[PDB]
Amino acid sequence: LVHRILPVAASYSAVTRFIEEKSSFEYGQVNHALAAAMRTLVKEHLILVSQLEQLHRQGLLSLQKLWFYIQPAMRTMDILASLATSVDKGECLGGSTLSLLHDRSFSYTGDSQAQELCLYLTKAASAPY
Amino acid sequence: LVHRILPVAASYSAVTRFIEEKSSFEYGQVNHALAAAMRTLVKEHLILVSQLEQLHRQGLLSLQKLWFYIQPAMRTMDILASLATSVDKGECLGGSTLSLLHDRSFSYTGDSQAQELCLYLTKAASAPYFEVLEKWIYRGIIHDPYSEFMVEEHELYWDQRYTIVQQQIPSFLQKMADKILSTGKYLNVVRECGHDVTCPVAKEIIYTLKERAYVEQIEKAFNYASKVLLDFLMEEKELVAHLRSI
Amino acid sequence: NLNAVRETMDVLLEISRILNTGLDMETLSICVRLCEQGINPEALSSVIKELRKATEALK
Amino acid sequence: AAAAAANLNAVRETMDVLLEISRILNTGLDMETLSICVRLCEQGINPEALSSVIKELRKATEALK
Amino acid sequence: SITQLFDDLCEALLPAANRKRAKRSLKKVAYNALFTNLFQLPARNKILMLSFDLRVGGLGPKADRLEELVEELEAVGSVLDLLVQLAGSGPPRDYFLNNKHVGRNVPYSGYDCDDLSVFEMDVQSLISREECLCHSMIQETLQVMEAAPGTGLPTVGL
Amino acid sequence: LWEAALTYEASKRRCWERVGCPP
Amino acid sequence: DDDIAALVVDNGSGMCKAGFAGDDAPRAVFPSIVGRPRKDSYVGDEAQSKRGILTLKYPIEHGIVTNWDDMEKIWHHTFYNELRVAPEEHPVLLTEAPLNPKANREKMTQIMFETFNTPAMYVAIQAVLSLYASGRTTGIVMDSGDGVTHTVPIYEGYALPHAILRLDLAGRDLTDYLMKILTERGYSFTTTAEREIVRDIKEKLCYVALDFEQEMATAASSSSLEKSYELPDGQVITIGNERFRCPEALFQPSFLGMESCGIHETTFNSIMKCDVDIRKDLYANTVLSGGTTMYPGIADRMQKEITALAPSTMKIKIIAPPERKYSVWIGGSILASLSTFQQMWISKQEYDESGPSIVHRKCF
Amino acid sequence: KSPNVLLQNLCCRILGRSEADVAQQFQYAVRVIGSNFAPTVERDEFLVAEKIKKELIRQRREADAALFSELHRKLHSQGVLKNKWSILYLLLSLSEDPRSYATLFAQALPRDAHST
Amino acid sequence: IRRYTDQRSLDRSFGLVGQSFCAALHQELREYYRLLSVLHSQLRLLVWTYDPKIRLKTLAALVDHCQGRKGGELASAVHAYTKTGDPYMRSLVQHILSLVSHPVLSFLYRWIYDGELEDTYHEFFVASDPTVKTDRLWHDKYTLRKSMIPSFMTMDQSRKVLLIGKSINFLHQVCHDQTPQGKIDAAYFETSKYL
Amino acid sequence: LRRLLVWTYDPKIRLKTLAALVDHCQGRKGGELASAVHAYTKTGDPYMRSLVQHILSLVSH
Repeated sequence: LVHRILPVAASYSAVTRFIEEKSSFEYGQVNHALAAAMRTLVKEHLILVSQLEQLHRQGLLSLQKLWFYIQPAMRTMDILASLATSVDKGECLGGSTLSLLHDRSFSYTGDSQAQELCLYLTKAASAPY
Repeated sequence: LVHRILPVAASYSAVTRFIEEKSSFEYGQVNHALAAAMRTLVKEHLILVSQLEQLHRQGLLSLQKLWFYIQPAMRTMDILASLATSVDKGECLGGSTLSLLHDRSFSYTGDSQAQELCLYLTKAASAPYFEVLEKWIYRGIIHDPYSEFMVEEHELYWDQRYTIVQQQIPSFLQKMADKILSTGKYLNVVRECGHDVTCPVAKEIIYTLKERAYVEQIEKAFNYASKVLLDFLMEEKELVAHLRSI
Repeated sequence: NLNAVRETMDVLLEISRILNTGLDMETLSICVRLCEQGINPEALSSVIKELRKATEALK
Repeated sequence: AAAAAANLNAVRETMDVLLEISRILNTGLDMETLSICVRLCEQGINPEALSSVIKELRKATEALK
Repeated sequence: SITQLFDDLCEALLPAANRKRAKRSLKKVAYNALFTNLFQLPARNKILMLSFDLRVGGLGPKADRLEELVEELEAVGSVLDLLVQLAGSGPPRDYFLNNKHVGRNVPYSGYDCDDLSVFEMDVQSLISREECLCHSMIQETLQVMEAAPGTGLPTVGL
Repeated sequence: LWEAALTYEASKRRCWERVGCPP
Repeated sequence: DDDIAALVVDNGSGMCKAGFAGDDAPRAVFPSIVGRPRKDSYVGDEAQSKRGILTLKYPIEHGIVTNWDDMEKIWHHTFYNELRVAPEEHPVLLTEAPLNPKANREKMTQIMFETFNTPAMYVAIQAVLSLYASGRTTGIVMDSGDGVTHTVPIYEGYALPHAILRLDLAGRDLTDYLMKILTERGYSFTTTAEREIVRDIKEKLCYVALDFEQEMATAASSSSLEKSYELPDGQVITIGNERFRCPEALFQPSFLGMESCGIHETTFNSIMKCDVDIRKDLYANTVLSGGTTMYPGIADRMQKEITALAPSTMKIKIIAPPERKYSVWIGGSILASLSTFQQMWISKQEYDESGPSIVHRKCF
Repeated sequence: KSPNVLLQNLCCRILGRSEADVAQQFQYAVRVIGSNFAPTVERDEFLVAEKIKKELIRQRREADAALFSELHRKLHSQGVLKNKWSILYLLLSLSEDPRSYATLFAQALPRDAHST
Repeated sequence: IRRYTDQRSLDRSFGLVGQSFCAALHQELREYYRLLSVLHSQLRLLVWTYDPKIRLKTLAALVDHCQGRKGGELASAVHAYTKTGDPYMRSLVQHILSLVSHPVLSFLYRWIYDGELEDTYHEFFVASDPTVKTDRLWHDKYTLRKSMIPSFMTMDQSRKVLLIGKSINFLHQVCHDQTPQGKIDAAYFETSKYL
Repeated sequence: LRRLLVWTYDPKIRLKTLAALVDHCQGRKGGELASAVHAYTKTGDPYMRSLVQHILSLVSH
């Protein structure tokens, strides 16, 4: 059961290091706002963890309830982790990074959940560009 | 007393072997809703067994009380294990099944206990069939991929494109079986000429016993289909001038 | 006019959805089509609430 | 009754004491307009909103005078 | 055909049950209640009185959105008088709720946590909705594990 | 409502036996 | 009903309509004819076929009963043949014309209670029952039947008798002007069937005008208002100019030759002689009526003349259905079905203690 | 009364017009009063009392500043005014004279240093 | 069901229609976990589990039968289950059919008017032909792939649209017209008048 | 609130930005300070950029 839950944790642990590092002066002017617009999707992940632990204090929360709760997150956080490592792997800063995202904006356009993250992130990230 | 309670357990066993055998598309696309309304009575049966479970946990169920509780549903579930074991024997499709289910709304007239159950079963199995009847009566196509409707379309025109299969007609449409074919053919041939195919009456058809909404709708479509064809002939590409030139 | 009144009916749907009006989508289409002929809407508020009581009395 | 008319006495007195307070600070509201404002203040209402709306409406009866 | 639009109105409110003799009797109740009321710009103002009742429980820009649309509808008045008659038919997330972690302009506002307390109720309503859904799932099965035969079963009438 | 009722009348005599604004 | 079942009979001028209360359609409709030897006293097909030794007579002429024996004959043959039910278990609703004299009404209730013996009964104005089908309890009704016509004001269950305007113009005058304009053009009339087929031609094929100036102005420049009729009897008549001027006779009354008032001045005079305080309340919903809707298009004229009549401080809220022809019928059917309406019904007890004449007082 | 028709009465009082001649001012009133209803700052009657005092000292009236203090006494003797801070803060804001810093005078505390 | 919907969510050769098939199946399995929460709190009961034994039967039907199909071969294998007369199965399919149809109707908006689809795996009936500079593009650049025709289009329906999809793009790219049955008949009229 | 980690996420971005200009600026008097805080208006983070264009509007009075 806990082996099954580990992927959303792995898809969170590799996004926050990205958000720290790619918001320096050393990383583009698209990468600045790219990591800064991935803070609005860390909102959700922090809120879910907090609201579950407070019910656990009162005896109002168990593991089965968690495993039932977290199914949409296991998809969306995986998409965001893939975006972070895909920008990381190539040395792209700038218009090259905005073509790599332009590929991703068609790789989901019919799922209409895994498009919307990219469809908001692309228009948010290229404010200076 | 065990052998008094046991024939109920046999008359659910041959009710599930219908559901998991008439959920097959090959066995019929009209027998699907026939065995989807043998699914609701199974839900009622399961509710009965469940109420008995609470009675049993607190020591309030035993064989005598159990035998009182299952006795209204002993005859009722025996009716399903009669139709189920005869429809299964020999492939029954389309109108022939609905004829076998308009013969068990007449095999009982005394208590009326099983007649009403068969009436529900045959008014629920008429729902996929009446959509194809909403096709052929008010259009000039038939669309049924499993092709168990009373009128078969042929791929080869005035008596060959459509033929009434006489092992696929239901009993309460027997007097109206010719009118169905006629009403459809009249629209299909003017549909070959471009023109309107649509009948203005095109509402959903419903079966009733000792009333009608299905002896009337074929005639409300006959009196459009055989009129628009005549007026098309008489004022477009004239039949008045053609006979005189003969 | 029916092009305009079809769009005026879709915009009238939104203000009854965020105000959480008891009327559903189809009865709004009947009542706008009735109101455009010209009927006092102040009489319409008395028929609907009692006609909806009398249908539940059958049930 | 009687003690509810004695409450009517304790409200008719306060409505005159505020009327003295209104003229020594010389607000533009007469007793009729102040009568709407005291009922509003009973329900609990922000005076930082109300004074802006009064300074708005008084700026529109001297613009449409 | 106005005389049929009252016959179509009683069709939507009539669910499954007959439904062709009930339709005739409900056609009567439509007319029979029309003259009970007769025996025994202030059009947009009726919206603003409900727009006040919106804004008190929060949800400010939503009420500002309601007034943009009555502004284009008065730039049709007989429709709104039926819409205001009910304001409830209910039971008997956004990042722009609070923008404090992202955005462009941000003067530092410190903390309040009164914004967080109406952000904790944004959470607590979800925990009260996805629990009552499961409370109508255990109700549906404890009403079948427990009962006596004859409560709502049609086959016991046979 | 309360300032509608506020305009009520009262007697000229003031009590020598009640104090606390006798009407 | 609920306690003792009501029945509804509307004896129109062109047809008799009978039926049971709580029935949308009338249970039986037959033509208006009463036999006599020139077989005997029949309502229906045999009397129409045997008009060579039968005397054609109509029971109701203008809204008045031309022969009282005739009215009793159609009433008796309607209740016994096209209903076939015992009267002891069924009270009957009878119909009458607006502004009918009190002595006529006393005689009507007396003749139904004694020579026919009802348990309980009611005698009704037609136009108010027509208004009750449109849901309102107030309104001005412009009622033009096939021989009976009034513009009746009614407001809240009561009609001012001083302002009920009886109107000459009807379907009687319609067929009179039909035959007159056809012989004026040149056309032979010799029998009853030519009158019937000309009335059918006005019912089915004829355009119902909206002005005299406008359609004649479009037809004088190019006649696009011609509609072809090719008969199978062997006759070819086709004129579009005659058919829009034929129903024009209500617009200006001298088109027919009639002395009596026109329709717009009639509805004007009725709303003027009805109350001033009720005027806008009357206009809050105006109602259509009249059997003359057999070609639809008079409905547009009714809304048009009522827009021009009343002062427009409001978009006209007029109720314009295609239930206009049978509005009288469905009004009687819906009211008599209800149990509360038995409080407006008159019983045998009231007939015995206060005489029949209270029918003029209790209902109007 | 409901509060909305009370705002309507207020907008019929200041303006001479009815609510059939204007609907923009009353909609503006429902815009500002709604979502900012029922006090959320400090509401003690002592804080507003020291600012009408400040005003009457500046107008050089020592008899009226002590007449007020007895008008302030009578409100406390009866005690029928439910919000003594609000209606006096309102009258203080609409003050005008009969005839550098000012934020170091008393201001009502905002109470965003506490979740309310 | 868990195996099939998890493997095909990382398959990149499953299309943009299979990534929607999978989305439908994920959302259905979450409501099966809802059941397992409520049942776990209450801790043979055959009755409780026969109602999911039918829902699971139909879901295993749709998943196992539609194996090794993508494109309009998958929008015509899940549109093989509303051709039926079992009203319990038709409604269950009408939360999966709606999802799979949406990318297909997205591509048919870029091939009834301006736009183009080019990817490694086409889930549409066009097989675009790269590197054609000749004028032989009249139907010989956009082949009608019959295997990806979905079940709600006939022969006349899937071939008329490529007569509307070829033409408008052709107008832009050769004639220098360039830009940056409810629907089909009007577009037929429009693009023919343009041509 | 899981030790209030949801609520300590809006600052420590403000506090970090006001912990870099309070480190970068040292012995900057006059226009060399308005040319060493104007290297923080070139930031591509729109949260930070509008905060330091606010600081500099205060500073260069």
